[PDB]
Amino acid sequence: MEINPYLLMLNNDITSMISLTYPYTGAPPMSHGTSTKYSMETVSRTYSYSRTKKEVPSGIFPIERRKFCNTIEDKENLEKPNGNVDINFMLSLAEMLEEKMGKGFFKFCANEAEAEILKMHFSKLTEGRQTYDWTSERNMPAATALQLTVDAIQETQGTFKGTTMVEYCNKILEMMDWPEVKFKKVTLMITKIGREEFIKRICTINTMAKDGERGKYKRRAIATPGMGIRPFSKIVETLAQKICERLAESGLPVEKKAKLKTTVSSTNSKLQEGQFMVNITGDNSKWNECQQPEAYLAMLAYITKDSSNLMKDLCSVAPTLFCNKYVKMGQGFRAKNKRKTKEIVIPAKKMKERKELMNAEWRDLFETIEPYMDGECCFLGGGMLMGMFNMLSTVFGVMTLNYREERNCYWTGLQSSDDFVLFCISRTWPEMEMTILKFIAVCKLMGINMSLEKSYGCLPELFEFTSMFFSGDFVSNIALELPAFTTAGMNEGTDFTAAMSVIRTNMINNGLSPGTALMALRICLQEFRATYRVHPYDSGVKNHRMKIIRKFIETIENKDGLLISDGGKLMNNISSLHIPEEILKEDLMDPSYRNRVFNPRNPFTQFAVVSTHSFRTRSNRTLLNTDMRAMALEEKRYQVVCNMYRSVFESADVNTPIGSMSMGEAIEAKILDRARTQFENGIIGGEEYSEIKRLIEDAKRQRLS
Amino acid sequence: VIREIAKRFLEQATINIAEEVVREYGDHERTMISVGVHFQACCLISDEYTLEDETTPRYVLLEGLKRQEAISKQNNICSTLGLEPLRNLADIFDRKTRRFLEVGITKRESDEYYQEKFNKIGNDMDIHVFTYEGKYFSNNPNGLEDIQKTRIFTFLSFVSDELRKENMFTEMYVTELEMYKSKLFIAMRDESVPLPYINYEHLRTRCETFKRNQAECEAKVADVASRLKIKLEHLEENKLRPLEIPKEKEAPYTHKFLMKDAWFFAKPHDSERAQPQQILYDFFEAANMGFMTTSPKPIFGKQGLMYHSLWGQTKRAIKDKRNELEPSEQRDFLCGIGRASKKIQEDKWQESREEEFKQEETKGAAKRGFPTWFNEEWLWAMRDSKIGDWIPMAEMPPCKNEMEDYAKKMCEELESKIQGTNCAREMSKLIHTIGSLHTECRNFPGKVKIVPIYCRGTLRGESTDCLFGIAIKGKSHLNKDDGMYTVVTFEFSTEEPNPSKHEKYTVFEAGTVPVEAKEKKLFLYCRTTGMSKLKNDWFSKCRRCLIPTMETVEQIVLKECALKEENRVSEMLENKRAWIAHENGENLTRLVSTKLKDLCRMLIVTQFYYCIYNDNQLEGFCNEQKKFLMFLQADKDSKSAFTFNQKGLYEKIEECIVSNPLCIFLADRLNKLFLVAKSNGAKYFE
Amino acid sequence: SLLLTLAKEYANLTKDKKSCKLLSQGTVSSYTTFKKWTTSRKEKNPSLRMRWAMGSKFPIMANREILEEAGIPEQWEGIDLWSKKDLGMVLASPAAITYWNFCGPGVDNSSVIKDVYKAKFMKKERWRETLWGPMNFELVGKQRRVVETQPVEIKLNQKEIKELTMWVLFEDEANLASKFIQENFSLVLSLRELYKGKAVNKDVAAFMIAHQFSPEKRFLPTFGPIRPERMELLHCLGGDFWKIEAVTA
RNA sequence: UCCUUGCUAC
RNA sequence: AGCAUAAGCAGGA
Repeated sequence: MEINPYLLMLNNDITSMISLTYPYTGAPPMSHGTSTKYSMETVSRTYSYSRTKKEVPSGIFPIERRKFCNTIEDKENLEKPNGNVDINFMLSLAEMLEEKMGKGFFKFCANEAEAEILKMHFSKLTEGRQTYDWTSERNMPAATALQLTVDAIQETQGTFKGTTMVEYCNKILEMMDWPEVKFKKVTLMITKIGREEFIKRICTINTMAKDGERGKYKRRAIATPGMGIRPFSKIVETLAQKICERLAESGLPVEKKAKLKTTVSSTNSKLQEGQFMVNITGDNSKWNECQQPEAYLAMLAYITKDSSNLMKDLCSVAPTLFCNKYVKMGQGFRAKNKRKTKEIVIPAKKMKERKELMNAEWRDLFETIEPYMDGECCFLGGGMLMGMFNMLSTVFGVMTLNYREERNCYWTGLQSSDDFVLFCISRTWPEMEMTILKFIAVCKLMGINMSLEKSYGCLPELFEFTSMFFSGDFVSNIALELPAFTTAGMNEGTDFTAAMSVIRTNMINNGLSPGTALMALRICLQEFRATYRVHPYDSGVKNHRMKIIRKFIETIENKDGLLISDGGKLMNNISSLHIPEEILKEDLMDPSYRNRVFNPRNPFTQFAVVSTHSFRTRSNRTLLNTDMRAMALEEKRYQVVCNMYRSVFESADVNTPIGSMSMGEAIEAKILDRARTQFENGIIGGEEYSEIKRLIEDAKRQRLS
Repeated sequence: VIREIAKRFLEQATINIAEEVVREYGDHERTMISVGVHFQACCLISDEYTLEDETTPRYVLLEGLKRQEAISKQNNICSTLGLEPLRNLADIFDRKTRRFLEVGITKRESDEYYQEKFNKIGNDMDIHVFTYEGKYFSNNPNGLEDIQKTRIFTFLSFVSDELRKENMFTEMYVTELEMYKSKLFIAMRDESVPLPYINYEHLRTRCETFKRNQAECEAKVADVASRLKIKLEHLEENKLRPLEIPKEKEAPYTHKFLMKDAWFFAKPHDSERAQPQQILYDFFEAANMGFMTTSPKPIFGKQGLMYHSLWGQTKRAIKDKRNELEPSEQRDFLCGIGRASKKIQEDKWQESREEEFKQEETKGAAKRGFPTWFNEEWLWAMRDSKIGDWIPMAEMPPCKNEMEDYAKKMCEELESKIQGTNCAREMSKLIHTIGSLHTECRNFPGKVKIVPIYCRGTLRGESTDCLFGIAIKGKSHLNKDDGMYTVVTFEFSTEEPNPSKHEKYTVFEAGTVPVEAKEKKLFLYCRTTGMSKLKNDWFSKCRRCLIPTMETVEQIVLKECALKEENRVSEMLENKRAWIAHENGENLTRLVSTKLKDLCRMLIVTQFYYCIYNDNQLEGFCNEQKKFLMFLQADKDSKSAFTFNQKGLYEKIEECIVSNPLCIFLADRLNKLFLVAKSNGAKYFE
Repeated sequence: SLLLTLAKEYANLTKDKKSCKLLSQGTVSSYTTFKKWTTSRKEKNPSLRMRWAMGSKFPIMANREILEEAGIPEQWEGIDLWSKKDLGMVLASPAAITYWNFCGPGVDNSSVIKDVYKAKFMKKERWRETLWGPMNFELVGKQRRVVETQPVEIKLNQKEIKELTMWVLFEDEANLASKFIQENFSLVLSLRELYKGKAVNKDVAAFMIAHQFSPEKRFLPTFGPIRPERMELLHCLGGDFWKIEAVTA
């Protein structure tokens, strides 16, 4: 007898048997070794999609520049994806866009955008993902790379007094006008760098391999920018964020389920006696190699035509930084002999000199990228990689969906980052061929290439949008990630309540039927108990932590008031996912047990739930044996100074500490201020006031010298 | 020098304090004179007054001060007596009148400026407006004036006559949209314009003076004509052909352990003897290894003598009750020691003429065929095993009169099916064995340990533990998330081997076992393999495979009441069929319907297989089978779907099927789904 | 006498040579980017390194002088609780945590614990005193809203709260004085009749103020009435294919 | 030129 | 040998 698990779909829908088709209970595939060939494929595939050879020499950079707009060599293979934008066509689409809703549309959204830019502090740049530090040329979090940037500013020329967005951006442009920039290398020596090399280094974007992407066969290279591109990109993402929040054909901020009901219901009420509707799910292919920033420069020159003089030149800098970006090409490749015994390593630097030790695909991809290679980097000038403008291309999609040709056959739909749903209304099937080929015509001219392999359609609503397969009436939910239930891993107190918070937030947002909630609650309970080696008292587990509990169980009177981390049973349920375990169980604890656990005179905690099991595990051992020991000394110094600033201002972690003078002078003036206020209504003693005054003056003469 | 012009009539302390305030504000020069006039005039107000007063005088001078502290002392006085400001800061603090005092100085008429600040704050604070020309329009209450006013208009006449003698009138003005126009950036922005433009100025003016035309549609239709793209229907050209399963050598058994061919020795579980090395010892006395004699000539395989000496060495190692293999040639050959290339950096290379000619070359992955053994392990894996509970689950919480009973009922019923199957035995095998291997890989790098391969289950109520094999670690120095350390697995089986299925094994013989219903054979298997850090993290938590399964089942049940609006759950899990398992000789409308509850058994099986055989091929194949499921749902309701390019689609599906047995198996069952659905709907082939 | 200690600490930290180049060279706001210098990348596997942490014998850093006042070096059968390896902080085992929890001293602090967490005990007190009924098994579903989800009686909008704690806890560096103060300054008098003398630290005090004044308004799919009391009853009352509500009071 | 060692409880 | 899949691990200081 054979067996087939797909047969349940013979009398069901694709809204119930579709979570069965996700391999989300297994490990995601990771990358191995160097990531050079993927970056070569991306850049060389972009130049293959350039559709031109019109090169222009450069005076700033020592490499040639290929153009990407209005220079087309029309091949006969037009179904192949193109990367060439017609600017008069897309500006005609923008003029066609603003004539649909309002008159002062871009002026209103630009005034709200600049209204939010002027009240923004630059410490928001530290609340982000990883960035690229060009000082040591590695990947670091945002606060570390920002503080190394400000360290290079205050080390090179002068100090920093900005504390705003605009003065920091103007500080970066002033760094572009500088002839020599000095920073620190490693054991902290001080090195220098010129002017053109600082331009070559400020526009370097580091590529690596995308790890853990469910749904692809071949891997892909993700890119991370530096620090001097992040505030300008934040400005553009605020502008396009307000533009996408004002529109009615986008789904990035999110409701994504009411909009499709209003456009299916609203466009099914606009049919004639013989017309009908066909929807098409598509997928825009090669989305990161066909979005050129020059069309972003033209459109962002068109949006802010009447905004200001600050915003008009402030929203026209990040596309200019995207037209001349460098690309790190990984870390090279490896060669070996015939016996596979000794394997030398060739880095990204000496790849030109060791060119004749490569493969056929490595030399094919390498000779099509050779006249654009720098020593370490490459000069891509038309690409828009991952980790960049994502709310601005959706506006291009809404511009493709708002085309008007003048019958009464047209289209509408909904746009995402690279997933569209197109609704067509027409009368006959060759007219459907005409309208769909007109949609491929307008998207093909503007620079959006629909994939002919991953697109289909039906007459009623049976479409697909952001992995939610919508049937004719019902809605399936997103197949969520499984390991996100247990990723706290910090404490015996902030794991199970964090797990109930994750189960609660996945219950409110997604469907998450109650049997799955109780089952995932019990499995997270079991992984909690298996993690921290704590079992209930009536079990037969005899380890080094259940011997004390089993020995001392006679002292506890009420046995079901113990905590789960102390060998208690379960009292939380589906209707208790918002109350923590300790606060639910403090109505039943013994007073010796409750007064013994919750004692703040404990050797573990001293030096959002109740902190009574909160311990800190020990640190590592190889953090003080490599060459990066002194940096850990520097974070020790930073924690000391932050402890002093905590010792001066008693309420500083509540409000954001703005100010632009210094830290120590606010300390000294604050100790003098509270020394006078606590002097005249308080102290009164000459030796104390004279001794504190003597220590402030001696510390000030010590600090100034 | 404007400073020396000032110091002829400006005070000496106001240089340092007022210049310090200008250093607080920014980089300006006329604000030195502005804070000089305002602050010096406020010093003239507080010059000779307060003959007799309280401990603190009548006037308090805090306008010219370090700009952090007028608010704080304003809070010490306004918090002492009880007052409240009105979004404004005051010049001189008065306590005789219990109000504020704010002074403005202008060159224009004193009417308009009082309408400005009075238009701002009204009659809340006290406003006094002064003029160099001698105008005065201020608030209605007054004080002890015509003494301070005479000297302050005398001083404004003095400095005003100094400005008449020095001609500085436009420089004496009291109180954003500029970007720093740099040099290399304007040379960069004009370089990165589109090709029909010269500078950014011409592009900005043409974008500011743009109107559209009707040459748009001519370019659009001119893009329509040179296209050659037709859509492909399905009711007339139903070319949904079955997929290309490779007709090559059969795909082997690639799982790390043995599922269907396992054999376990049992003993009652001791609570004191619970560590894995103690379970290893108590099964060395329990399962008699003195009768575990092996011949040095295997049935088939690759390496015979090294596994014989390795099994003898680990057998005398377990015999001496310590788990540490002393270094011999067998372990130095099997678990990789010294088998790594010499990673030489590019600082010394010492090139030789035509000697050590080095290059690189990559190959890819080889292709295999349809596995025939997978159906018997599917039907074996969902069959009930008498050993009962395998999975270490947890306790059930108490319930209110809410919906919780329903949830509890579902969980209890589903757990009552899934604890007895053999998939629970394999999940317990992976959890205990790979968990013990995980703790051994943390605690002892650089040392080869011995980890048993075992389970724990309840036999007739008596809690017992099993023993399925002997695992050997490979001195895992887990630096990164990769590393792929070498595990040497000695397995226990009781069936005759197969060179098609057990292709990677090195099957020896073990002996005889009495099996009561007579005394059958016993085959010991050998296999070297590898693990990593990530598969240790994911395999040791396979209990989460229980999480989606019930969800799927519960959706069906909920949709039933979503069509009926009546509490039919207990009888609906009994009087409902579910189609599975068509036969082999015929397929067409010959399906086996089972109960809805037993279906969950089959479902946990495929979830467990998604834990094992996850590769790239299963990911891409799951995307493309979601596409074909959308096509089949488009067939089920007669919606007349259509496609634009089928050929490259089948080149991607037939691209992403190479060697995974689950991917080839689900491809075959997808083709058989196309046959059974082809018996009713017309969009497919045979 | 705290200003003498702060003078000894400020003079102690200005004694260092290369530490003087740190302060009086940055800004006040740079403290924020002085707070975060996490040189680790992401701590990408917390539960993995936590299970690797708990598998050892002494994973925990614990204080010496508090634990040696009452604790015992080894338990009654081979259970290790102490080390001598290393500031004077000594490694330990979680068997000393549960040994502290069962064989240690106790200090009565139930009033402070039952006064810091008044919102959560209010959640349990409102949860215990409700009544349920039968289910419905019907189709249900509606859009996403912005709903205040806490039964507070003050209803501030996250702007008078930070300013309020500046004008309650520490007014010496509080804020520029706004017009939002007046009636809330009478409320400042009422709060200064409460938070004057307590053993509660100012970070915990500023924590516990912000849970009785802040209606947490979120963007959640709601259906039926939009009462703020039944918003922890959002996920318990109904899902997508079922509904249970019979609340009388 | 050299091979230091962490003590495992579903 | 093996894990693995377009390139790495199978010690290093």
